[PDB]
Amino acid sequence: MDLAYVCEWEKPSVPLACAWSCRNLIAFTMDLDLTRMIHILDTEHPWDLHSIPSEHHEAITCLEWDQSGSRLLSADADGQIKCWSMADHLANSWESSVGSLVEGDPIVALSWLHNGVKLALHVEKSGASSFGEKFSRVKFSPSLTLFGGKPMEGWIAVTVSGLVTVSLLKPSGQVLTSTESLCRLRGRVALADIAFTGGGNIVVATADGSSASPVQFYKVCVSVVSEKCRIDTEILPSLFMRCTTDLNRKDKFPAITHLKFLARDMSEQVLLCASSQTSSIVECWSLRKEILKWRILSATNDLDRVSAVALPKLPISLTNTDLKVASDTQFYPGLGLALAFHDGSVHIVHRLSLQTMAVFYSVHLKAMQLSWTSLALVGIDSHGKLSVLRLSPSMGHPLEVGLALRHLLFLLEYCMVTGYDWWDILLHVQPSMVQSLVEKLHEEYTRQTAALQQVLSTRILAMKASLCKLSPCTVTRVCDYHTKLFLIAISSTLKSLLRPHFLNTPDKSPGDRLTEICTKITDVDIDKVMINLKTEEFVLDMNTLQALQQLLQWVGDFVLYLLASLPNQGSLLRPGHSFLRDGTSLGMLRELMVVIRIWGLLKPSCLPVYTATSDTQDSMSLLFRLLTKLWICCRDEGPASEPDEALVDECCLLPSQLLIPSLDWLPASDGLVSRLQPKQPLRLQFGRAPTLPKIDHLRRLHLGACPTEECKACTRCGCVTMLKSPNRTTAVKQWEQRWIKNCLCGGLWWRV
Amino acid sequence: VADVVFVIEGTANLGPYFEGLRKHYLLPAIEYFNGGPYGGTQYSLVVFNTVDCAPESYVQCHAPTSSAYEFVTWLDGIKFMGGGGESCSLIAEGLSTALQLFDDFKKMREQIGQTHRVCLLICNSPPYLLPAVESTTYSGCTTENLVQQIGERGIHFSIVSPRKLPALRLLFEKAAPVSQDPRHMVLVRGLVLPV
Amino acid sequence: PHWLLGNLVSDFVDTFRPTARINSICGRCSLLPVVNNSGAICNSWKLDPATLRFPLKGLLPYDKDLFEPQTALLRYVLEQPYSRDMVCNMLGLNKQHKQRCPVLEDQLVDLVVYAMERSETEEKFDDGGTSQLLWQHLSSQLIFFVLFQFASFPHMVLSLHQKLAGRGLIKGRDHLMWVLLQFISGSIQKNALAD
Amino acid sequence: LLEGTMNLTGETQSLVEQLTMVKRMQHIPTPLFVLEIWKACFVGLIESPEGTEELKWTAFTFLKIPQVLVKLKKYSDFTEDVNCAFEFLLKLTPLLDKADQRCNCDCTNFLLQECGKQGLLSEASVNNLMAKRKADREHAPIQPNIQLILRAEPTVTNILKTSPEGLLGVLGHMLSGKSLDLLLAAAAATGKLKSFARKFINLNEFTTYGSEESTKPASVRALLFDISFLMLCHVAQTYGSEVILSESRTGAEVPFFETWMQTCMPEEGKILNPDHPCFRPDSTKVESLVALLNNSSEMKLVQMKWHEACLSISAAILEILNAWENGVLAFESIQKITDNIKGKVCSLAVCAVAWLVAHVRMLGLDEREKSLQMIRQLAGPLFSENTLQFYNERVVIMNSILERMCADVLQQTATQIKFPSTGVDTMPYWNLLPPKRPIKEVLTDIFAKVLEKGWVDSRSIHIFDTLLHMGGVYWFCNNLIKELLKETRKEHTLRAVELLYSIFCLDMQQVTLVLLGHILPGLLTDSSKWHSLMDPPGTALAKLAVWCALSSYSSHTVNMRDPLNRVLANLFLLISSILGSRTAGPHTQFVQWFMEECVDCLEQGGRGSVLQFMPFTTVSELVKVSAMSSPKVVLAITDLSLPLGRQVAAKAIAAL
Repeated sequence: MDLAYVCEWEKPSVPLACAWSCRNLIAFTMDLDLTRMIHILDTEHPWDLHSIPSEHHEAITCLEWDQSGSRLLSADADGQIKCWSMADHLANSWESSVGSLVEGDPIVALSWLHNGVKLALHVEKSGASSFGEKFSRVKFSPSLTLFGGKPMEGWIAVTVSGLVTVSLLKPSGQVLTSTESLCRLRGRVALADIAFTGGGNIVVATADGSSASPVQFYKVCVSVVSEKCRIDTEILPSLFMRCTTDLNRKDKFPAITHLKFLARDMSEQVLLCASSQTSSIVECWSLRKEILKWRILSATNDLDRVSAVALPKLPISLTNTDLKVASDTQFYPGLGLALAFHDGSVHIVHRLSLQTMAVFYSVHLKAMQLSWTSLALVGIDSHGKLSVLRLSPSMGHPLEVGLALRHLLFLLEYCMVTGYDWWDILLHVQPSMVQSLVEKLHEEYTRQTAALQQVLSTRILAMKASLCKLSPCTVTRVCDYHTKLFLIAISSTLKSLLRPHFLNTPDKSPGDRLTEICTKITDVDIDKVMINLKTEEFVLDMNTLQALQQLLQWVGDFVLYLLASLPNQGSLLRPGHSFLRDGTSLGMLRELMVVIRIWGLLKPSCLPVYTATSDTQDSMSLLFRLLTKLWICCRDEGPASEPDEALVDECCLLPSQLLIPSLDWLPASDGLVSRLQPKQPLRLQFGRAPTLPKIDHLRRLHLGACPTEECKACTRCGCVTMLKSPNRTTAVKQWEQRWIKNCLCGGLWWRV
Repeated sequence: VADVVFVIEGTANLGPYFEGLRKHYLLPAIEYFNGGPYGGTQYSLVVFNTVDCAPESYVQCHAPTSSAYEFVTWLDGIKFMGGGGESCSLIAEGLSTALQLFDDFKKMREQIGQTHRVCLLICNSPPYLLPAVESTTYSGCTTENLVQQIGERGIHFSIVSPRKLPALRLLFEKAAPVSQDPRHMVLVRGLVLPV
Repeated sequence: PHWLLGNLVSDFVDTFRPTARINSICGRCSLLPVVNNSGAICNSWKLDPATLRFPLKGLLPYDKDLFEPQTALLRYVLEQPYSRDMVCNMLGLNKQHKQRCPVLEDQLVDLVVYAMERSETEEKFDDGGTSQLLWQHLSSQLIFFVLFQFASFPHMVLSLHQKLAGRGLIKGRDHLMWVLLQFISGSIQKNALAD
Repeated sequence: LLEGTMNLTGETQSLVEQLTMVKRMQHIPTPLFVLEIWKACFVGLIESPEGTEELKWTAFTFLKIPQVLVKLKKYSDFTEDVNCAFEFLLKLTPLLDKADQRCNCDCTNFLLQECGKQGLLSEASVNNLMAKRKADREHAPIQPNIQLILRAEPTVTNILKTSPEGLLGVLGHMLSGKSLDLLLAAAAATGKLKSFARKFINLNEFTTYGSEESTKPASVRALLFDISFLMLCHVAQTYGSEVILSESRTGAEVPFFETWMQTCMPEEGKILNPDHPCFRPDSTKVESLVALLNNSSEMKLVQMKWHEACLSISAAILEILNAWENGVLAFESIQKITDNIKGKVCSLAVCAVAWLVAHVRMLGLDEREKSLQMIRQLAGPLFSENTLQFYNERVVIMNSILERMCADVLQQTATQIKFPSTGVDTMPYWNLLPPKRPIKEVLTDIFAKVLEKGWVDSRSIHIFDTLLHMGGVYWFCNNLIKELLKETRKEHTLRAVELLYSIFCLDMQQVTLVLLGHILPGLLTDSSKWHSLMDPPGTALAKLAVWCALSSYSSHTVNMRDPLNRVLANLFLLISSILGSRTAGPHTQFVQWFMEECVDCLEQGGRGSVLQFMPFTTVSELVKVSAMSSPKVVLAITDLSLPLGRQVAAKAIAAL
């Protein structure tokens, strides 16, 4: 794997920590007092890293990320398991809140309690047909499961001296903390890990000493009973014998440098990396019913000592039939175990044989965490660097391009269903097959069910755009998709404000009535006849109308622009394409034009103010005439004769009758991807943008030359919007509260 | 003497109107169950977001609280976060969790009182058309079937909505054993509110 | 001291300790009285009304123990019957005004917590078992202190809650509520309702 | 007190080295030195457990400290000095009278005569001091353990300096009761437990003979083997392992008991995987299997090897327990088998329950009833005839060993199997950490108690040890220096560091590494931890750091591969950067204080300000420009006896 990109800073050592989110946010401790600071990274925007003070007191030893993103847990070696949430929703402005404390050091992984949804990826046995059978739901249970059947949030944390801390998080917002000893014989737990056993979440807390002591697994249930947390422990089959203390090579591997359950939520498989000074040996173990007892599932030849172990995070079915077709189709991602060595190398492991799948002979990596699709790494280098290495779906094997297509399509569809993120998949998409991926996405979106297509009718556009940012043959299409997303948004927030009084007789919503009349019945070339054949009882209180002007002026300026671009003046494919030529977006715009006419007949203020050349021309009527002509030409399928000479004749006059405005376009930037290289790395700096490759896009409020007000910015969209909702107390709250979390693409906000 | 459960939308366009809809209807609801804000009335609350969430816990169930003031504290600070650019919030999974609550309340009661269960669906959006894929007790059960099973169990439910939406009238009529602002659609079952 | 000063000031304060020894009653912390109110008050057993520390003469560096709140002496004098006069002359309070002396509040709450703790330990299960003496006294003690306005029942119950919250348990809850009922019946006729 | 509690058998030379160092560093007048040594010995004796730790303190106090003081006399008017010390000591009637009470005899008459017997305390002084002690005795109104130890040392050493059943008579009179711990104590205190253990190990190696027919000599050899195995397994637990260990690695014999010591012998810090390649030889288990099973009567023992019998029992009990689990082997039958295996030499019971401890350690809670019900049986008494020549005492020593071994496992699930229960507490200083409570609370409570009273404790040293192992050296040093840095009064901070130096002597080397490297730079490079380094607590920490640095180096170009050397180099580099920096504050004062103390207690060991690196001596100029300190301390700093040293020291002193 090549470096995606690697960025250092400008410039004793303590253990580091990193945690890659469900979305793409990395949180690494980065011990350079800025030794105790948590760094947050956007991973599609390095060079802007937020340094949370973290207010801890000893080394931040365990970091961990909520299964939903949106929450970060950091425990020190003093005991403050502190929960970091997202201050008014913004990915670069974290805030400290409810946590807990026990003065011993939380040395074992802080775990985040398991919601019921586990996952399943039937990998290539069914990487052909549909979405339900590709990505299935396994029946794992929650921890405490609820009062009423939906999991309770919380965090287990085991400390040296073998305490446990459950600390449930009540929906009320206050913690219910508890503490109880693992085993009555208190003992040293130096390296330890937590994972969750499917049956009712009887979560198992493995805990070893340092050397030649058993690894001593345990069992801890959670027991909300009596309005106070309760935890009950029972020992489990202990496992001595890392299998290196019996080969009569006695002390060649004293210490245990790592023990990590092969996957959280996948207990009954543990990885044990013994080591020494310049030596290491890793072994997996499996708890088989024989009485339960552990026995080696795989062991590795002597190795240079391991510095960091990173586990796969993508759910993959280990069934024999599935691994068979994975070996055939070479869909390697899930079957990976990233071991990082002191010499400088990085090896991937088979996860069931612990052979070597790939190497990166290339200062070692002291903290390493895989991505959520097994396509990226994050190596906090010892000197202070940070690399994002690409792990190819097939470990460098050049197998045919259709197969790479099927691999990446399967992963992207997984990311569509789970909604996690797809920046990693974007790291690998070559510029050659972006068009083909988009075509296969079109297919696999049409084919599915006509029910799930609603779930994905907003993520499909985002993935289409993020793909089309590659492949310089199709950069023209990203602007139009991010405009179609905005058009859909406006249509769904203006067809939802109607609120009539009448419901005349039948089931016909005012938006449904809008659409049915506009499309089916009155394809009249002239407005004020569409206004006639409609109920004029769309009355919003005259305050929200006035607040709606900054948006309706968009739909106005966009109709004007789209109709202006018909003569195709530009030599290249312009930035209004594909909205011409057979779009239903023409129908949507016509609906919005009719409703704007009806609105403005009530309050003239909330109309699109066009700067006209002729004084009394009724500009809206002319634009509606042009739209109707274009939509009549583009409704029925087949005719490339839409630009009938009359229509282009009318359109080429439009600069003479109005002033073609200048719009933002909302890719608003070209992200780090589509810039990296095929192979070459990209040296970066923290706080200094790569030197070379003001519109408030969600309120359409012009910030001046300089902004003078703070503003967030979508990480993937490029959008920029004002942070404090600068409109008056009277402001449409169907918009500012729609984007207050994730923006229309679906990406987090970041402060400027 | 009964236990209620309210299924408010989490994030949809209800957020604006909810501040007024809470008084004129939701305050008389708590009143008809107490005079003027472990045994007896177990209030419950359930919020459900839209599909626009990279998994963020589709439904935030609260708890049963017997204190009418604890319920008004829940009902306040139901932060109406970002609903997507799409209509059609998922009342399906909300109704699924609601029935689970009722069921548990039933297995909790188990005693002499078989009290009338009231569940109110405050949503400005239409149904989502996709089955309850989040719940572990009820999966694949599309909202329609959920409404049938919530009607047969003998619990009467009232959909208040700040906007007159037909996709919800067909919902409410489809199960069976006054508006301060004329735009609202406020149709109640078993609860008496001042006309 | 300040970092520019240093061994000067610390070592000059350390040189007067051979004098603070000649002015400290050896074993002062552990010496306990015999509570007979006929010897109205001895200035030997007095305490600072606000910090519960033995009122020491001058400013010398004394032994570390003489700077710690004498909760032990106060608990002993508070336990014994007929001891309210020695307490009122000890903490220096005088029946002339409202006090809400917070230190007496805290120490009384601690006494009730200690009683709740002693309520366990096999308790002579179906009896008080010489632990009923503690509550028999605590009734009159709390009555005298709060009813004479030197204490505030609301804050006392509030702090008592936090003290027993996260503490072990019941097995002593009936006597506690019995103590409370005394003042309840005493002032639920005159004092305010929310108290 | 620490050298008495934790490490009794340690060589005299080590304690003499440690004690000279402290005297030098803190400039202890030689009269007060011996006063404190003798006071500590008595205090440890008085505050001691009842039965088998009391002999340890008395052996220590009466035999070993005298040889330490002899070696100290060698390493310096020392007679006049110990006389002054004893004059101080006699003028403490409370401590001496409590000693007289507990030891049951005049604890200072004896100590005086014993100190006089060596090269200490000339005879006239002895007579005078004994008269004075009797005079003190007069006013305040079954041989003791003191004289038993003072007689056990010479007699047992000289006669046991070097094969019929008469040897069995000797060993049986040795086991007669409270004579097994006397001999062991007297030997261990005098640096002789090695030779004793080796003598008995060679007796064990011989007695695995198995080349005789008749029953009378066979039984003799048999119970000789049993008693040898029990004696060695007792020396193994109580006086620590690794004293019986094979010193010379010849590589050929490695006698039996050494093998079995490493193979199972569960001792603190060893858990011993069962199913190890060594527990199950699988050569011939059927032999011991039929030997136990078929014969309802007592075993043949006519030619029993015992070389592989105690080894084969580990597999025998395994197979028997598996079969009993399955349901094939008839609970009454296994009752019979356990009766059989206890009925003769109890060494087999020890080895068997050793394997059973190893097994039950590695098993789940639900699957433990059978494995523990086997042990609860093997712990019981025979209650039968046809037993060897000494059964009662053999049973009591076996029960002690078994209790120590199984003490760990039967604490999870709590499995309370009781025991004969003589010698009121056989496990003193056992589980000592209040469960469900964190380690930091217990550490701060123990340390606050240790400040309320100068001397540490006997129990508190064990709590401190269990908290140093459980945890880390870093956690320990951090959460003790954090306590030192909160004390505001000078006397208390000085007492605190004086005590921390001894609480730290547990693993002094690693404590030095971690303290210096990770804690002092952390304090000196935070800009917010700087306020803690103020003057009353800061001078104390500086003294402690200098004492730690000197003690870690003085114990056992310069090899920069040694970690201590690297961390010292880093420490002095940071000293340099702080001295010559733009900002000055409490950090500069602390570094100057560290330098001043390193000059004060500078001795011949740390020649060059110990390990001032070669690019150093460049900040001697800075400790001159910021002198606050007399001249001529800077050549003490300076790397004297060096070519470049000449110039650097000269240019330096030219200024001050």
